[PDB]
Amino acid sequence: SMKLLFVRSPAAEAVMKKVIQNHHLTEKYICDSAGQADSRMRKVGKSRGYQVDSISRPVVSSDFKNFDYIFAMDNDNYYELLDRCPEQYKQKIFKMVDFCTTIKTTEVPDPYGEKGFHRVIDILEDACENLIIKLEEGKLIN
Repeated sequence: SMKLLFVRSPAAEAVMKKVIQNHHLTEKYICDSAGQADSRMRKVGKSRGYQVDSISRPVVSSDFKNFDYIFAMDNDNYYELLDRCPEQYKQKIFKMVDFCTTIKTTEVPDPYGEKGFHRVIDILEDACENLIIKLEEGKLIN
């Protein structure tokens, strides 16, 4: 199993799970998140086919060892993660939006209007669809 950790991130996990299930790769990929989900995000996500239901847990050190890839939703998580990450694992850490190909964004935005919840899911659909394509081709390179 390839293990993906998302660190807005309950939404990332839910979108990525659905994308994996669409390509029938559920046996090959497990998703998790870290560091009850927003009731509005749950409603909106559900209307677009995504089951947003993660118990919000914290990133711990063993996550850097246990997961194969770790995806930050914005730039500040990204450098925070790197600053925290053992040297040997630093290559596992990616920005989510680096997988976008049609939305021209530099971070996943924090949703504040209510179109804001849709915009987060739009960005995640694009990035997650491309991320699964890349994961299937081989090592993630960036």
